[PDB]
Amino acid sequence: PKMKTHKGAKKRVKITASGKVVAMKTGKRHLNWQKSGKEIRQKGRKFVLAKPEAERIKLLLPYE
Amino acid sequence: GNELVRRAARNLPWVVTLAPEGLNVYDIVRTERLVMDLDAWEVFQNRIG
Amino acid sequence: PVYIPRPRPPHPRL
Amino acid sequence: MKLSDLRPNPGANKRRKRVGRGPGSGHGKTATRGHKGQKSRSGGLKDPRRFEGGRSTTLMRLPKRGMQGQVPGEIKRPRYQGVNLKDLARFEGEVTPELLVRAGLLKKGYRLKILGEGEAKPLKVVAHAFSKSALEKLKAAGGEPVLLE
Amino acid sequence: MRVKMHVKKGDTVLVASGKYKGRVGKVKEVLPKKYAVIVEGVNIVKKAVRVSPKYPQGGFIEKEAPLHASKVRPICPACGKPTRVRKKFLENGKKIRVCAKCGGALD
RNA sequence: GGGGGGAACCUGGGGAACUGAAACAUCUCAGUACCCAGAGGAGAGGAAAGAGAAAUCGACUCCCUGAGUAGCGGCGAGCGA
RNA sequence: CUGUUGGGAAGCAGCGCCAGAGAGGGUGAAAGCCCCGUAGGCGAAAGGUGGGGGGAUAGGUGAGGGUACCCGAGUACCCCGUGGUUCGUGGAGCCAUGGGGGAAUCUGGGCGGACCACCGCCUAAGGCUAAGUACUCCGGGUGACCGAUAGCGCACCAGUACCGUGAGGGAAAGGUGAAAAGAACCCCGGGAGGGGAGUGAAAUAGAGCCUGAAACCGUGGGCUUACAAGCAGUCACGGCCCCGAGGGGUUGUGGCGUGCCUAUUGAAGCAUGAGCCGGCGACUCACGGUCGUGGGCGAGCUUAAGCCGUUGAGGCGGAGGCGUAGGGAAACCGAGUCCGAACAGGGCGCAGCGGCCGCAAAGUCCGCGGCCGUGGACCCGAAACCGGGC
RNA sequence: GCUGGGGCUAGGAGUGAAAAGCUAACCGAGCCCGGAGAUAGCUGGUUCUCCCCGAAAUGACUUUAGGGUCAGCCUCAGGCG
RNA sequence: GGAUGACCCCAGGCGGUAGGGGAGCGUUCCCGAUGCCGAUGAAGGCCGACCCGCGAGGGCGGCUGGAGGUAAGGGAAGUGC
RNA sequence: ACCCGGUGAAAUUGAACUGGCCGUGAAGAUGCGGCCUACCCGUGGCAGGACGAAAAGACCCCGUGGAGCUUUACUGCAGCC
Ligand SMILES: [Mg+2]
Ligand SMILES: [Mg+2]
Ligand SMILES: [Mg+2]
Ligand SMILES: [Mg+2]
Ligand SMILES: [Mg+2]
Ligand SMILES: [Mg+2]
Ligand SMILES: [Mg+2]
Ligand SMILES: [Mg+2]
Ligand SMILES: [Mg+2]
Ligand SMILES: [Mg+2]
Ligand SMILES: [Mg+2]
Ligand SMILES: [Mg+2]
Ligand SMILES: [Mg+2]
Ligand SMILES: [Mg+2]
Ligand SMILES: [Mg+2]
Ligand SMILES: [Mg+2]
Ligand SMILES: [Mg+2]
Ligand SMILES: [Mg+2]
Ligand SMILES: [Mg+2]
Ligand SMILES: [Mg+2]
Ligand SMILES: [Mg+2]
Ligand SMILES: [Mg+2]
Ligand SMILES: [Mg+2]
Ligand SMILES: [Mg+2]
Ligand SMILES: [Mg+2]
Ligand SMILES: [Mg+2]
Ligand SMILES: [Mg+2]
Ligand SMILES: [Mg+2]
Ligand SMILES: [Mg+2]
Ligand SMILES: [Mg+2]
Ligand SMILES: [Mg+2]
Ligand SMILES: [Mg+2]
Ligand SMILES: [Mg+2]
Ligand SMILES: [Mg+2]
Ligand SMILES: [Mg+2]
Ligand SMILES: [Mg+2]
Ligand SMILES: [Mg+2]
Ligand SMILES: [Mg+2]
Ligand SMILES: [Mg+2]
Ligand SMILES: [Mg+2]
Ligand SMILES: [Mg+2]
Ligand SMILES: [Mg+2]
Ligand SMILES: [Mg+2]
Ligand SMILES: [Mg+2]
Ligand SMILES: [Mg+2]
Ligand SMILES: [Mg+2]
Ligand SMILES: [Mg+2]
Ligand SMILES: [Mg+2]
Ligand SMILES: [Mg+2]
Ligand SMILES: [Mg+2]
Ligand SMILES: [Mg+2]
Ligand SMILES: [Mg+2]
Ligand SMILES: [Mg+2]
Ligand SMILES: [Mg+2]
Ligand SMILES: [Mg+2]
Ligand SMILES: [Mg+2]
Ligand SMILES: [Mg+2]
Ligand SMILES: [Mg+2]
Ligand SMILES: [Mg+2]
Ligand SMILES: [Mg+2]
Ligand SMILES: [Mg+2]
Ligand SMILES: [Mg+2]
Ligand SMILES: [Mg+2]
Ligand SMILES: [Mg+2]
Ligand SMILES: [Mg+2]
Ligand SMILES: [Mg+2]
Ligand SMILES: [Mg+2]
Ligand SMILES: [Mg+2]
Ligand SMILES: [Mg+2]
Ligand SMILES: [Mg+2]
Ligand SMILES: [Mg+2]
Ligand SMILES: [Mg+2]
Ligand SMILES: [Mg+2]
Ligand SMILES: [Mg+2]
Ligand SMILES: [Mg+2]
Ligand SMILES: [Mg+2]
Ligand SMILES: [Mg+2]
Ligand SMILES: [Mg+2]
Ligand SMILES: [Mg+2]
Ligand SMILES: [Mg+2]
Ligand SMILES: [Mg+2]
Ligand SMILES: [Mg+2]
Ligand SMILES: [Mg+2]
Ligand SMILES: [Mg+2]
Ligand SMILES: [Mg+2]
Ligand SMILES: [Mg+2]
Ligand SMILES: [Mg+2]
Ligand SMILES: [Mg+2]
Ligand SMILES: [Mg+2]
Ligand SMILES: [Mg+2]
Ligand SMILES: [Mg+2]
Ligand SMILES: [Mg+2]
Ligand SMILES: [Mg+2]
Ligand SMILES: [Mg+2]
Ligand SMILES: [Mg+2]
Ligand SMILES: [Mg+2]
Ligand SMILES: [Mg+2]
Ligand SMILES: [Mg+2]
Ligand SMILES: [Mg+2]
Ligand SMILES: [Mg+2]
Ligand SMILES: [Mg+2]
Ligand SMILES: [Mg+2]
Ligand SMILES: [Mg+2]
Ligand SMILES: [Mg+2]
Ligand SMILES: [Mg+2]
Ligand SMILES: [Mg+2]
Ligand SMILES: [Mg+2]
Ligand SMILES: [Mg+2]
Ligand SMILES: [Mg+2]
Ligand SMILES: [Mg+2]
Ligand SMILES: [Mg+2]
Ligand SMILES: [Mg+2]
Ligand SMILES: [Mg+2]
Ligand SMILES: [Mg+2]
Ligand SMILES: [Mg+2]
Ligand SMILES: [Mg+2]
Ligand SMILES: [Mg+2]
Ligand SMILES: [Mg+2]
Ligand SMILES: [Mg+2]
Ligand SMILES: [Mg+2]
Ligand SMILES: [Mg+2]
Ligand SMILES: [Mg+2]
Ligand SMILES: [Mg+2]
Ligand SMILES: [Mg+2]
Ligand SMILES: [Mg+2]
Ligand SMILES: [Mg+2]
Ligand SMILES: [Mg+2]
Ligand SMILES: [Mg+2]
Ligand SMILES: [Mg+2]
Ligand SMILES: [Mg+2]
Ligand SMILES: [Mg+2]
Ligand SMILES: [Mg+2]
Ligand SMILES: [Mg+2]
Ligand SMILES: [Mg+2]
Ligand SMILES: [Mg+2]
Ligand SMILES: [Mg+2]
Ligand SMILES: [Mg+2]
Ligand SMILES: [Mg+2]
Ligand SMILES: [Mg+2]
Ligand SMILES: [Mg+2]
Ligand SMILES: [Mg+2]
Ligand SMILES: [Mg+2]
Ligand SMILES: [Mg+2]
Ligand SMILES: [Mg+2]
Ligand SMILES: [Mg+2]
Ligand SMILES: [Mg+2]
Ligand SMILES: [Mg+2]
Ligand SMILES: [Mg+2]
Ligand SMILES: [Mg+2]
Ligand SMILES: [Mg+2]
Ligand SMILES: [Mg+2]
Ligand SMILES: [Mg+2]
Ligand SMILES: [Mg+2]
Ligand SMILES: [Mg+2]
Ligand SMILES: [Mg+2]
Ligand SMILES: [Mg+2]
Ligand SMILES: [Mg+2]
Ligand SMILES: [Mg+2]
Ligand SMILES: [Mg+2]
Ligand SMILES: [Mg+2]
Ligand SMILES: [Mg+2]
Ligand SMILES: [Mg+2]
Ligand SMILES: [Mg+2]
Ligand SMILES: [Mg+2]
Ligand SMILES: [Mg+2]
Ligand SMILES: [Mg+2]
Ligand SMILES: [Mg+2]
Ligand SMILES: [Mg+2]
Ligand SMILES: [Mg+2]
Ligand SMILES: [Mg+2]
Ligand SMILES: [Mg+2]
Ligand SMILES: [Mg+2]
Ligand SMILES: [Mg+2]
Ligand SMILES: [Mg+2]
Ligand SMILES: [Mg+2]
Ligand SMILES: [Mg+2]
Ligand SMILES: [Mg+2]
Ligand SMILES: [Mg+2]
Ligand SMILES: [Mg+2]
Ligand SMILES: [Mg+2]
Ligand SMILES: [Mg+2]
Ligand SMILES: [Mg+2]
Ligand SMILES: [Mg+2]
Ligand SMILES: [Mg+2]
Ligand SMILES: [Mg+2]
Ligand SMILES: [Mg+2]
Ligand SMILES: [Mg+2]
Ligand SMILES: [Mg+2]
Ligand SMILES: [Mg+2]
Ligand SMILES: [Mg+2]
Ligand SMILES: [Mg+2]
Ligand SMILES: [Mg+2]
Ligand SMILES: [Mg+2]
Ligand SMILES: [Mg+2]
Ligand SMILES: [Mg+2]
Ligand SMILES: [Mg+2]
Ligand SMILES: [Mg+2]
Ligand SMILES: [Mg+2]
Ligand SMILES: [Mg+2]
Ligand SMILES: [Mg+2]
Ligand SMILES: [Mg+2]
Ligand SMILES: [Mg+2]
Ligand SMILES: [Mg+2]
Ligand SMILES: [Mg+2]
Ligand SMILES: [Mg+2]
Ligand SMILES: [Mg+2]
Ligand SMILES: [Mg+2]
Ligand SMILES: [Mg+2]
Ligand SMILES: [Mg+2]
Ligand SMILES: [Mg+2]
Ligand SMILES: [Mg+2]
Ligand SMILES: [Mg+2]
Ligand SMILES: [Mg+2]
Ligand SMILES: [Mg+2]
Ligand SMILES: [Mg+2]
Ligand SMILES: [Mg+2]
Ligand SMILES: [Mg+2]
Ligand SMILES: [Mg+2]
Ligand SMILES: [Mg+2]
Ligand SMILES: [Mg+2]
Ligand SMILES: [Mg+2]
Ligand SMILES: [Mg+2]
Ligand SMILES: [Mg+2]
Ligand SMILES: [Mg+2]
Ligand SMILES: [Mg+2]
Ligand SMILES: [Zn+2]
Repeated sequence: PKMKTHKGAKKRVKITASGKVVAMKTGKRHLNWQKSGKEIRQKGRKFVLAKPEAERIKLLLPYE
Repeated sequence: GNELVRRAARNLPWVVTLAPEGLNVYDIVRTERLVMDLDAWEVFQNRIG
Repeated sequence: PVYIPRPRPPHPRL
Repeated sequence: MKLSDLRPNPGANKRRKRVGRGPGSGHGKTATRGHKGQKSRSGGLKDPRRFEGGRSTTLMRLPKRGMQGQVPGEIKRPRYQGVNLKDLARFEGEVTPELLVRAGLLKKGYRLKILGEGEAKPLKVVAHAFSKSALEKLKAAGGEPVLLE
Repeated sequence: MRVKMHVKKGDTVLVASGKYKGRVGKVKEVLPKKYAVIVEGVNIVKKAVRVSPKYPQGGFIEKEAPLHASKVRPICPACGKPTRVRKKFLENGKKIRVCAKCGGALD
């Protein structure tokens, strides 16, 4: 039958107009008191996934 | 479209018979020459417009 | 042959 | 042109890759599968899009973000699809959302908004919304924006 | 329901093919289950017979072999030719076989 | 009048496990397999105490589409209007 | 219809003819015209049907004004326990209801995802209703379906023989020939079998029957071998036999030489499988995806289910899908947008070749190929777990 | 005490002077048919020919260690030069 | 070189397991086919020291066999032990 | 048991034209090397080898395989309060 969108992927990731895959930084869910402002600031930003891993995630989102 | 004329020619081994509504390319290519009503030529002129 | 004679037991190699 | 003349172009009808049919084929015995893995077996591996050998997968270590939703699901609000002026360069007279659905421009069930990219033409354009740029361009080119509802 | 026999016992038929093509003879017998007929004087064969009552001295006797009923064509008792059988109805309402060449009846 | 039978099909009452989750328990398999009762040439359903936002539609069944959408989910595997 | 080869004509030859019929199967080989059929027509006393045409019956039918009489009860409704829904306790409604409590009759009541208000929708607690839908024991039609190890387990006296206490398991086995003309009679023999005779176009087509492969067994002939060391071959030369400046068969001597497959760092290996032969035997299909590719169209491309037509004819159908705009959790903004106080900075975004026409192309549709996902998903193999039976 | 005939008790069940004995010639959970083509990261096997190229047995992570994901190393198409 | 396999010349590459890629052969079936090969002998079988092809194969001839077979060009697979 | 007459199996079996020593070899060779020995084929006997046959090693390990059994392992259910 037709494929199903993986819902972990859709809920974590976004495919950009040229086909890149972008995700929130990791590291600021907790244990943040002793972390630099530079570290909390830099991780507030999105980041492009490495190409081998992005092309895997894209196969999980066949209807975007 | 002449039912009488198709009935006359259906049995000739060298004749495929056809109504204009059924003009296909397999039967055209299957055969060496083509013969059409001017009524049916109008029908072919519509279907490729 | 629906009856198979059971195999002899192996020499104990312990 | 007779039936002995009907021919596919070169490359239209490639042959298939029959495996496990002999030494000469280059594909015999192991059927191009190599030796003795889970991947060699009928049923192969888990989904190689996700499975990473038992470790936490690269996808599941990334955090989620945003509103995912909750029962009873999507909230019905008006949806807005945009159309740039350059797209309108083909029409004369009046533009309406109804007129643009048939052009293959504005999908059904979407409110029409005109956008700036392009060049305004002296048209009557009826639409649910206009950007600041498209509005400005349109007045200047003699066209009449008509904000409907 | 029934096997269709263009020919019947007793009428004269021509054998149109085989070794005996050209022969003419009365239909001695019709075997519907085998789609065949026995024609007088046609298709003779040699049957060995054991020494027995009704056959002392033994040896061989000549019997007539069957012909596929398709190799037989009735000879029109009027015009005298072989013909296919038509079906003509009568004023009685009944239906008889009739010659195709001329219009005669064959019964 | 009933009783019993009928290859699949149908409705109701009950209702697994292997398996999948590369372990497993919630979850999956699946209201499937199967047991039972009933029905008929079909069975079910059916004429709004409906839908759900159109200041709308207008019984029910079925097909296409909506849509792998909305959602659901040890937010896992998956499930899925 | 005739002639001709032939056991046999339908083959071949000469001259015709039909065709609303040149689908197909037979007939001694290959037939429009020999047979059965086919096109096109016709047909029911009796039984079944009859959804269509007709008739009949049951049945159906207005206002204003007043009155507030009735409008489905252990029900609604609330709570407890659960089920159904995409909804797994979740903000958890709706629908159902096992337990407790327990109303009203339209100023009644339920619903629109806790709740409340407003605005609306609908009238629970009785029942019935064709069609469009599913299936295939049964009849028929048609196959880029099988052709006797295949196709149903069964082409055949098969759910049999046989196996099992039983539930249950479950086979193998088709073909003489055109016609039995199925071989009188004689000879050897107890018979079986054979040898003659005879039939047949053909009898190593003789019923233990079409074709008749291979393993395997044997008779006859050529070459060869009893001082020789071997994965059996190969290279060379010589001898002998055969076929007719060459070739084939055989092998005496000399040289060289560690089976096949599998698994392995590594096998001739004293590691695995195989007695030998014949047949069966393992990477596919569907739908989705992702590249590549042959075409069509191109800011567009494309239809699904259905409807009409055909009876191996194609057409219609634009519902919908992909694409034409991105950015943001979103409100929203938009060639920009988000973070930010910012006009800061950054993240993700945005912009053909020829001479108005031609070639091209975003895209998209179809075909094809490779690979992926869901399915048993390359084939064979457990020990086990569950259900109902015996 | 031994024995004939007639009966009853069975599958997580029976019966057992107890051996996990026996329950139709293999019982630490009978037999059949079914779920079913369970699942098998394991072993085996995988069939015509020619041509070009041609690896790896490492690193990281892994209830991972004889299995995998990514990189490394091979091959094909297109582009650069 | 000639002008885009139309053949020739010169030079270089051409061991190969896992594996990537290319080009071919053969099997069954469909169109081609109301055709054409066929009893003056179909397919199948048995020989061959002969012809073509690198090969897989294909011819041709003789014996057997006795009624089918099927081209150039394409199409689809239960396709080679 | 042996010989003659009658009837006549089996497991096993890559093929076999199947010698010794000292070496060599995946580490225990009829099969490789160098020597030595040896005319061809049996019958009755013996078991040292063919890592002889039989049984896809019970031991041992491995498998995120199974099953029985235990308990102050986890989590439930019957039962009982
Ligand atoms: Mg998730
Ligand atoms: Mg996102
Ligand atoms: Mg936080
Ligand atoms: Mg610090
Ligand atoms: Mg700081
Ligand atoms: Mg800080
Ligand atoms: Mg910040
Ligand atoms: Mg979509
Ligand atoms: Mg015709
Ligand atoms: Mg015709
Ligand atoms: Mg024709
Ligand atoms: Mg056995
Ligand atoms: Mg044994
Ligand atoms: Mg193909
Ligand atoms: Mg290929
Ligand atoms: Mg092939
Ligand atoms: Mg091969
Ligand atoms: Mg290879
Ligand atoms: Mg593969
Ligand atoms: Mg393998
Ligand atoms: Mg290996
Ligand atoms: Mg390997
Ligand atoms: Mg292997
Ligand atoms: Mg390995
Ligand atoms: Mg592998
Ligand atoms: Mg891999
Ligand atoms: Mg393999
Ligand atoms: Mg399997
Ligand atoms: Mg597997
Ligand atoms: Mg771990
Ligand atoms: Mg979160
Ligand atoms: Mg969303
Ligand atoms: Mg009468
Ligand atoms: Mg009944
Ligand atoms: Mg039910
Ligand atoms: Mg139960
Ligand atoms: Mg389970
Ligand atoms: Mg399963
Ligand atoms: Mg389990
Ligand atoms: Mg599991
Ligand atoms: Mg698992
Ligand atoms: Mg487990
Ligand atoms: Mg369920
Ligand atoms: Mg049920
Ligand atoms: Mg009943
Ligand atoms: Mg019906
Ligand atoms: Mg009904
Ligand atoms: Mg009802
Ligand atoms: Mg009502
Ligand atoms: Mg949970
Ligand atoms: Mg699920
Ligand atoms: Mg479910
Ligand atoms: Mg003659
Ligand atoms: Mg004639
Ligand atoms: Mg002629
Ligand atoms: Mg016809
Ligand atoms: Mg015909
Ligand atoms: Mg015919
Ligand atoms: Mg002919
Ligand atoms: Mg023929
Ligand atoms: Mg005919
Ligand atoms: Mg008719
Ligand atoms: Mg008729
Ligand atoms: Mg009242
Ligand atoms: Mg009421
Ligand atoms: Mg629930
Ligand atoms: Mg619930
Ligand atoms: Mg929740
Ligand atoms: Mg709920
Ligand atoms: Mg309520
Ligand atoms: Mg309720
Ligand atoms: Mg209740
Ligand atoms: Mg409740
Ligand atoms: Mg009210
Ligand atoms: Mg009220
Ligand atoms: Mg209610
Ligand atoms: Mg409410
Ligand atoms: Mg409502
Ligand atoms: Mg409502
Ligand atoms: Mg009612
Ligand atoms: Mg009903
Ligand atoms: Mg109905
Ligand atoms: Mg039928
Ligand atoms: Mg039938
Ligand atoms: Mg056939
Ligand atoms: Mg057979
Ligand atoms: Mg059979
Ligand atoms: Mg046969
Ligand atoms: Mg076979
Ligand atoms: Mg077969
Ligand atoms: Mg059979
Ligand atoms: Mg049958
Ligand atoms: Mg029998
Ligand atoms: Mg029986
Ligand atoms: Mg018995
Ligand atoms: Mg019995
Ligand atoms: Mg016969
Ligand atoms: Mg016969
Ligand atoms: Mg004959
Ligand atoms: Mg007979
Ligand atoms: Mg005598
Ligand atoms: Mg005799
Ligand atoms: Mg004799
Ligand atoms: Mg005799
Ligand atoms: Mg002859
Ligand atoms: Mg012969
Ligand atoms: Mg013969
Ligand atoms: Mg025959
Ligand atoms: Mg024979
Ligand atoms: Mg024989
Ligand atoms: Mg023979
Ligand atoms: Mg001899
Ligand atoms: Mg000597
Ligand atoms: Mg000598
Ligand atoms: Mg040697
Ligand atoms: Mg020499
Ligand atoms: Mg010579
Ligand atoms: Mg020689
Ligand atoms: Mg030699
Ligand atoms: Mg080999
Ligand atoms: Mg091994
Ligand atoms: Mg080993
Ligand atoms: Mg050896
Ligand atoms: Mg060996
Ligand atoms: Mg050996
Ligand atoms: Mg061993
Ligand atoms: Mg091994
Ligand atoms: Mg092996
Ligand atoms: Mg054996
Ligand atoms: Mg042998
Ligand atoms: Mg074989
Ligand atoms: Mg494949
Ligand atoms: Mg398939
Ligand atoms: Mg594809
Ligand atoms: Mg494509
Ligand atoms: Mg197109
Ligand atoms: Mg173009
Ligand atoms: Mg279109
Ligand atoms: Mg802000
Ligand atoms: Mg910016
Ligand atoms: Mg930028
Ligand atoms: Mg294209
Ligand atoms: Mg792939
Ligand atoms: Mg499946
Ligand atoms: Mg499969
Ligand atoms: Mg696959
Ligand atoms: Mg068992
Ligand atoms: Mg369980
Ligand atoms: Mg059970
Ligand atoms: Mg039970
Ligand atoms: Mg007693
Ligand atoms: Mg007693
Ligand atoms: Mg008793
Ligand atoms: Mg008892
Ligand atoms: Mg009992
Ligand atoms: Mg019982
Ligand atoms: Mg049990
Ligand atoms: Mg159990
Ligand atoms: Mg017990
Ligand atoms: Mg006792
Ligand atoms: Mg038993
Ligand atoms: Mg026992
Ligand atoms: Mg057990
Ligand atoms: Mg037992
Ligand atoms: Mg059963
Ligand atoms: Mg299952
Ligand atoms: Mg399976
Ligand atoms: Mg398992
Ligand atoms: Mg190389
Ligand atoms: Mg390593
Ligand atoms: Mg493993
Ligand atoms: Mg890799
Ligand atoms: Mg490199
Ligand atoms: Mg690459
Ligand atoms: Mg090269
Ligand atoms: Mg090479
Ligand atoms: Mg081929
Ligand atoms: Mg074609
Ligand atoms: Mg044809
Ligand atoms: Mg001819
Ligand atoms: Mg002849
Ligand atoms: Mg001949
Ligand atoms: Mg052939
Ligand atoms: Mg054939
Ligand atoms: Mg040949
Ligand atoms: Mg031949
Ligand atoms: Mg024929
Ligand atoms: Mg053909
Ligand atoms: Mg071809
Ligand atoms: Mg196959
Ligand atoms: Mg003696
Ligand atoms: Mg003896
Ligand atoms: Mg005897
Ligand atoms: Mg034996
Ligand atoms: Mg050998
Ligand atoms: Mg040898
Ligand atoms: Mg020797
Ligand atoms: Mg050593
Ligand atoms: Mg050494
Ligand atoms: Mg040694
Ligand atoms: Mg030796
Ligand atoms: Mg050797
Ligand atoms: Mg050597
Ligand atoms: Mg030696
Ligand atoms: Mg030596
Ligand atoms: Mg010596
Ligand atoms: Mg001896
Ligand atoms: Mg010994
Ligand atoms: Mg020994
Ligand atoms: Mg020994
Ligand atoms: Mg041994
Ligand atoms: Mg052994
Ligand atoms: Mg095994
Ligand atoms: Mg083992
Ligand atoms: Mg064992
Ligand atoms: Mg033991
Ligand atoms: Mg060990
Ligand atoms: Mg173990
Ligand atoms: Mg573990
Ligand atoms: Mg593991
Ligand atoms: Mg375990
Ligand atoms: Mg257990
Ligand atoms: Mg158990
Ligand atoms: Mg258990
Ligand atoms: Mg107690
Ligand atoms: Zn006449």
